[PDB]
Parts: sequence; C-alpha cells; structure tokens
Amino acid sequence: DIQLTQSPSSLSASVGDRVTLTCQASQDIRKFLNWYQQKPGKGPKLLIYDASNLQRGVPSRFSGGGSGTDFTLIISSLQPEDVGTYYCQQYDGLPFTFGGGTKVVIKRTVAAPSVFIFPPSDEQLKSGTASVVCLLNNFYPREAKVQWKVDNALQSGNSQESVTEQDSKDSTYSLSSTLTLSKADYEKHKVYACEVTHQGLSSPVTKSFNRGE
Amino acid sequence: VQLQESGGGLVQPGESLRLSCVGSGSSFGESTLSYYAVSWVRQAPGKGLEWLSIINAGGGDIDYADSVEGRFTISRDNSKETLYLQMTNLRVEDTGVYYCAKHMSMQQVPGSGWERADLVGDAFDVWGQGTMVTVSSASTKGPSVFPLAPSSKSTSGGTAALGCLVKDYFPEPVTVSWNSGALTSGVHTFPAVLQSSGLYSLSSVVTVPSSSLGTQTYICNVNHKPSNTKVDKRVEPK
Amino acid sequence: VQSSSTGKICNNPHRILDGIDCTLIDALLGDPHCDVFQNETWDLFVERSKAFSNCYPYDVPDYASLRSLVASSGTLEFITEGFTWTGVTQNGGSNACKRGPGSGFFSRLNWLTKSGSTYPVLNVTMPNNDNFDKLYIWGVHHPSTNQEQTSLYVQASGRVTVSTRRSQQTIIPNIGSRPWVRGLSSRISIYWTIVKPGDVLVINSNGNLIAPRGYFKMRTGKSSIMRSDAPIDTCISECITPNGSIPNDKPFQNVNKITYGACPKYV
Ligand SMILES: *[C@@H]1O[C@H](CO)[C@@H](O)[C@H](O)[C@H]1NC(C)=O
Ligand SMILES: *[C@@H]1O[C@H](CO)[C@@H](O)[C@H](O)[C@H]1NC(C)=O
Repeated sequence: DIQLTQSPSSLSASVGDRVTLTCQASQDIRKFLNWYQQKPGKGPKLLIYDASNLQRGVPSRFSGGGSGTDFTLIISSLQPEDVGTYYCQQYDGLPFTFGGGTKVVIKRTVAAPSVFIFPPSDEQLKSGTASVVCLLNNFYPREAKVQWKVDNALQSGNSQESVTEQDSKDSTYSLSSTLTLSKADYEKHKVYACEVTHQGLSSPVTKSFNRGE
Repeated sequence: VQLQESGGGLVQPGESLRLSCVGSGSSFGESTLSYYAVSWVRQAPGKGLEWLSIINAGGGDIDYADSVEGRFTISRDNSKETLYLQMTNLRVEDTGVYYCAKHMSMQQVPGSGWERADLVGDAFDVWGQGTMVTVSSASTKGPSVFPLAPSSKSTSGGTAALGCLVKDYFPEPVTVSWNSGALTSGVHTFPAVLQSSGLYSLSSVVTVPSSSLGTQTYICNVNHKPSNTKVDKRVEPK
Repeated sequence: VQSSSTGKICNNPHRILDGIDCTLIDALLGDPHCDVFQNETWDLFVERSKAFSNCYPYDVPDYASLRSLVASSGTLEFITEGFTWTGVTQNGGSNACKRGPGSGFFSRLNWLTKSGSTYPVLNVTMPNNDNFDKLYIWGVHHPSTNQEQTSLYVQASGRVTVSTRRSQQTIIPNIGSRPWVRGLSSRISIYWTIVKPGDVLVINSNGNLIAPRGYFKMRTGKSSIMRSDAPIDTCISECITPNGSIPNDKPFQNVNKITYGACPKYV
C-alpha cells in the first residue's frame, strides 16, 4: 500500500502567519494527491485537488504544490477559522490512503480561565453516586492543572477531564473536570474545592462550596 | 449535490448492519449523485481516515480495502439516488464514523447512454455528515440528565454559568442543544468521556447574564437516539 | 437464355464474405457483434436480411455512397494513427453498445468528452505522407437535451469541421429528441473524408466530435456487395446473382439484373 507521512504532527502559529504543511509519499504518485480540512466532529472538506488546484469556494490563502513524492499545503495568512486537522490523500493506486494528519492550532495572547464549581444535584445522589464539576471557561493556552480537594485532602484517580476544541472565532478553550464520589463518601465531608493552575494566573484560583449550603 | 448517511448504530460482534447514503440537490449539468463514482470511508474514534470501498456511477468497477473485503458489500440504486454498504461479520475494530464521499469526475450522464471508460476515483468533493457505527458487546443505556445549577454565590458579578450533566449512557452519540437550538452563544458541549464503568458521560454548559437567572428559561435538550431517549431539562438556581 | 438458379452462392472462384448478422457499415464502424469482421477482405460481400445493429443509435447521411465506396474497395484493413486529443476525455462508451460484460463503443471511433470543467477547441492534423488514399470515418453526437450537451461538451453548441485542401465539411449538432431506439432518443451521425497522398486531414471541434482512430486503406479493383438470402455452398461458379449462382455458358439470362462475375447479359 502507499504510505503518506505528514509533517509536522501539529503546529501553532499566529493569526496572519504563513504556514507550511508537508506530505511525503512512499513512492512516486505523480500529482494524484488531494488535501482536506476536517474540523472536529464534522466531515472533511476538500481544499486542493490534484496537488495544486484550489477547489471552488475555498479561500485563496490556501495553495498546494509538489509532484512525485513531496507535496506541500501552504496557508499564506492563517485565520482563526483555519483550526482543525489537515489530511493529504492519494489515488495513484488502490487502496486509496490518507496521511495521519497535521493538527493546526492558533497561537494567541494568554487568557486566564473563568472558573466555576457545581455541586452534585440531590436527584443524582439518589443513584448512590455524586459528580462534582469544575468548569474552566475561555482560556489559552490549553495546558491547565485542576486539583480536587475534599476537606483539604488531594484527590487522585477519581476525576476525568474533557476539553473543547479551540474556538474558531476567539481561539480559546474550555475544560471540565468531574470528580466522582460515592454518596457515602460525599456525605462524610464538607469542603469541596477545585484548584486551578494556569499560565494566565499569577497564583492558583480556588472555587469551593460547603456541602448542603 | 449533498449527501446524508443513515443506518448507523450499536451492533454485537458477528452481526450485520446496512448503511445508506442518500444524494439530494445539484452540481455541473444539474448533476445528481448518479453521475458520479462514490466511496465509503470511515474514521475510528480519535484516528485518521480509512478508505473502504468504491463503486462507479453505473454500479461497476467495485473494489474494497483488505480490512473489509469478503465482509462488506457496496451497491447503489440510482433510481433513489442511494448508496449502500452491507456490513457482515462485524468486529470491534470496525467501530467508527462512516462517511459517504463522492468522487469529483463525472463518470456518466444518465439518459444519454454515455459512460466514461475509466473509473477516475479522484478527489472527494462532497462528504456526508457521517453515521456512527459501534460494534460492542455492551448494552444500550439511555442517559440520566442532571442540572449544573447556577450558584447562590453566582455573582461572578454579572455573568453566571449553568449547564446539564448527561451521565451514564451507551453507545455514542448524544446531542445537546439549549432552548431548542435558539441559545448557541456561549455554549460549550464537551466531548464525551468513557468512564471506568464502560458508560459515557458529558456536560454542556453556557454562560448567561446573572440578571437573567430569575427571569427567562434555560432548557437543555438531550437526545440519545440509540435508546430513544429525549429529555428537556429546565435548569434553575437552588 | 439462362433462366434458373440452384438457389445457392458457390464459394469459388470468388472470395465471398457472408455478413451473417452484420451490415458492411456495421463491420466498418466496429459494432461489437461485428468484431469478427475486423480487417476482412472480399471479392463479394453478401448482406443478409437478418442483419441488425447493436451499438449506439446512428445514421449515415448518404449511406448508399459510403456502403458502395467501401464495398468497391474490398477491404476493411484499418491502420491506427497517433492522434493527440489534448484536454478531452477519450474512449467514451455506452450500455447500448456492450463489448464483453462492460459498456463499449464502435471499435473504430473515439467518443471524446470534456475533461474536468472544460472542452477546448480541438485543432488536430494528420498528414498523408503515404502513396495511397486514406479513408477516415468520423461522427457527430446529437444529444437529446441541452443538459446532456453541456454535461458532455461544456459548450452550449458544438461544431465539427473536417477538412483537407480539396474540401471541408462543417457539421452542426442538432439537439433534440429523435424516435426512441432501445431506450435512447440521442443519435450519432457518421461522415467520411478521403485524404489523398500529400494532403492533410484537419479536424477542428469545440464539442460533439466522435473522432477517428486511424484510416481504412483504399484499393480500386473488382470487389462489390450484394443483398441476398441465398445460402453459401461449396462449388465453383463464375457468375453469381442474389437468387444464387448460375451457369454462364449461355449468352443471355433473365434470373436477375444484379450480377457478380463474368455473367450472361440480362433480359
Ligand atoms: C489550427 O492550426 C493551425 C496550425 O497551428 C493554425 O494556424 C490555426 O490558426 C488553428 N485554427 C484554429 C481554429 O484553432
Ligand atoms: C430472382 O430474384 C428477383 C428479386 O427478388 C426476382 O424478381 C426474380 O423473379 C428472381 N428470378 C428467378 C429466376 O428466380
């Protein structure tokens, strides 16, 4: 089978920067090479067909070149809506194959998260489990540390995080951390705190509640 | 030309499932899907794109990827502008989003008696939204929906956060909207996480003005089609 | 006066070629059920009333003249030439003209269609640098709707011009519905051009060209064609009629006005 290798694996660049993505084929595929953009949880969209043709309706900041084994996709002026994963794809031979993708991220000014904590609902406690949720809203960069504390005991092994994709307009992220406890454990303790560490914060921010208040 | 897949859902290892893709609208000529070759392509959760099968406009020149050859069968009914993928002997690793994708080159003009000699198989210029196929021994389970209530201490002067926790469902996906899709600004619906129980969970949150908390409605509409569950949860302060 | 026949055409001393289910024109164009006639030769081609066409629906303006010309030449010898067709898609086929399991077309013709979103003004040339005349067979496609026209050829109106120094034919496709033939209301029309030694075939088209693949060799000689249902038999007879082979030992005959070979004069 023909293998396509993309470089880099991911990149970040500033709005307006010129960005170069490469694709290398394991053999000569002439110009039977196409580029797609995929935004998270959406279908791919064709950008460039047959190595260098710009698909109708695609902004002219996208261009493609190369032939044989080495291909490039260039974004001449990166825009906030260009975030997503970019795939090359060959049809020189069966099976048709895609590269592994290059993820494109916007590098923007640091933005501290707005933090919010949510106690479990009384309805949920009827299930025998309690979920405590911490929300970090509209921050940059993606890296953040959320620690859970229950009456000042640091929690490990019982939380999970989920992060949005970078917003196509403001280039920020949001993140949830969910702490899962049994009802019995939840009701033994009083102070529930979410402690957030992030580049945009000079010292950690803590949000907390007292159970039942 | 626009494409819409359907038929995806949960099946047990070894079972069969049939996917459909329906073409609607027009392109050059006023061309419909039946002018064109089409492939199925899938994407496993968090992974890249894998080409599966191709079929020419007139039903011929079929080929498959080795991963699915002998198990999957591609076909089409041009009178309904519909493509099919008949899957059999399904395996856990067949799990993923399945897309219908139209190849760009005109391959026939129906009614003209012309067909292109060669199957070009060039760029996929139209893709559908995709249909999720989950191959698992685990059971379907509808979610429970709980409020993420705006706090008593939700001054955060002037902006408040609220949401819905959609817990303990299988398989993916669930969809969430707010106020039947009228509230979109400030909404974040997080990607699903697989819990240690083997069930999924997700939250959706929105930020609103603090002054709006007494005084207009916020309902999260949760839909989990695999279990036919539909909940409209009204979210209010304690 | 020779007044009777055996009712059979003797296969000597003339090379008799039995068309079976094929007209000479279908053998010429290369209708797939006539593939067995490729490069055949004859003294007399025999056309049968069972003959039928089984390819894309077509007509030939001035059919009788092309049939006569080919018949007199006595050969379907075809030489493929290196025509270049830049910016178009070659080898168009049809479910109306199956060859093997798949859609096909007349073997000696090349159905050109658009490439991508464009069909350029084709301008090709083929010099005759040989010492014999070349016969080229070509055509024009008549779509049944404007949507077919623009889907296949881009331009809303095509045109095909084929010329040499001696003459020019300019054919304008006629978009419209003809009577239905096996589910199609479209047609191809067939035309021809002879290119003498030292002359040059020029083809110019911005749509609807059914292109030649090469040329047929032209000879002059004794060959002809006859319509007859008489079976072929293994015997010798110089004189052949549509009713069958007749003895030529008598000076007159009243079997048929149509004869091949050294025959008695008709009455
Ligand atoms: C066709 O070919 C000849 C030789 O290049 C050129 O002089 C002529 O202008 C061309 N005609 C058209 C109609 O393109
Ligand atoms: C030969 O066939 C012709 C044409 O069908 C007919 O007019 C003629 O009478 C026939 N003659 C004999 C002798 O069979």
